[PDB]
Amino acid sequence: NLCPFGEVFNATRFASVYAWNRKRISNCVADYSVLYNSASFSTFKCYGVSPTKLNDLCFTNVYADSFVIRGDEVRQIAPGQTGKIADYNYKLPDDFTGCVIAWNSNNLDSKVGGNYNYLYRLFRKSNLKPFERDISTEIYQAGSTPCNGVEGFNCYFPLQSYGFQPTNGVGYQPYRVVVLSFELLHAPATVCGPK
Amino acid sequence: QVQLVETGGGFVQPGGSLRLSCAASGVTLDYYAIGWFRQAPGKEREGVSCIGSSDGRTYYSDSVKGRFTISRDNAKNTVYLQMNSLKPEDTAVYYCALTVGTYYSGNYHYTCSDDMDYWGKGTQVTVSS
Amino acid sequence: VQLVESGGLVQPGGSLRLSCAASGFTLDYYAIGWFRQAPGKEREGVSCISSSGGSTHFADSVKRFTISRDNAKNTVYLQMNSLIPEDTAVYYCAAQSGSYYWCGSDWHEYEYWGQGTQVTV
Ligand SMILES: *[C@@H]1O[C@H](CO)[C@@H](O[C@@H]2O[C@H](CO)[C@@H](O)[C@H](O)[C@H]2NC(C)=O)[C@H](O)[C@H]1NC(C)=O
Repeated sequence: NLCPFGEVFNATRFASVYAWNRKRISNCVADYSVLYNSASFSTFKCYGVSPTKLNDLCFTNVYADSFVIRGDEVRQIAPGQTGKIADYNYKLPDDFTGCVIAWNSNNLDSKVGGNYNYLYRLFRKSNLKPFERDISTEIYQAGSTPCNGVEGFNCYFPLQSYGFQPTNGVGYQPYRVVVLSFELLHAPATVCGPK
Repeated sequence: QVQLVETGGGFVQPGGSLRLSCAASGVTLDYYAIGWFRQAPGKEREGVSCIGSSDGRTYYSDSVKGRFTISRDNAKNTVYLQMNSLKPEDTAVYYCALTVGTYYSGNYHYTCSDDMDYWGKGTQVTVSS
Repeated sequence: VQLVESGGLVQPGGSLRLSCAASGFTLDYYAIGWFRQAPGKEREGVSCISSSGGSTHFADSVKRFTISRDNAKNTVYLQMNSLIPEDTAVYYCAAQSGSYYWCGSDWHEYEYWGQGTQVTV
């Protein structure tokens, strides 16, 4: 009963980070070594666990969040970070237990003329709490004057397309990101390694 | 390698007109906003006008009240700012700027905020007696 | 958290040895790459050692160079032999926590950077 990690890492399309996708992984055998024992991931950072020993671990649930951001923003997918992504789109908690895995996806997610389908929230009144998702589209009042349903200077549509192009510099290329959250609940484990 | 070149600035008397041009080269994006901004001496830069590439939708700062018109020539990759009824308050360096547009839920969205992806070097406009 | 390089004049045919020693963290899980930049040229990848210990060489030139790591001393070594004048450059070590066999040739993907040491031939 293998965990469906392939459906996560090899999905044809990924979510925009402001509307990041969560998949619950439950009641299965998890082979993390297929992920770690590869040359595929420029980022593979674990918090609270060792990447070599993931197949020894047992959890009640594992959550797989996934989305696309720019290369220069992958560092924000970490406990304690700040920036447009950590602040307004996807926030990890200080006490995060899990792994952040990322890889360049210029070959799939860029387009000549720009791929506009991947968005991020550029304006927000306050920072997100950990694992909060905000998909609202209210006009953002950047100044003292109320916007009253009209966009203009200081009255902004809050989401922005990246517009990935294959000629972008690597820091501006799309990266697919998968965050595995390991749920630590005192209850029967349903996700264990092969062993 | 987008490059923006502003021309058409200069000196004008109060009540006169000017037509600025922003000639864009190297634009590879399909959808983008172009904005005109200005910085009067000793003050922060502010937006003046915004136009969207796909349909030519526009917005203006309140300061402009009907006297400026932004428009695009697609065949020349050039965006114009027609400035009428110019006043001394209008003295400033005018910059054009370009930034990537947005697609959401079947429609495009265009925003000229203080942060733009690309900037021209600017052209001086002086309104004096 | 820091990377410190050591080991940089010398003239053709000689050998030099560069070391990248880290402080504030353990380098076992990181890939370490060496990049160099000569004046008036682009920054270029030299060699990389993955967390697994595997070696990769990027520049067709150096394919004369060897790379190794001492996890115990938390250091990585680059051995340069048959030095030429075209090898004159500032050398940088960089660290990145990727998958076990990952070793990337593109310097933009590395998180941590050393100070850089000049090698002149
Ligand atoms: C998602 O990608 C491929 C699907 O083809 C799976 O396998 C990778 O590609 C080939 C196919 O055998 C092999 O190199 C390895 O099996 C995989 N690559 C590497 C570098 O290990 C891959 O396992 C899938 N990911 C899952 C299931 O998590």
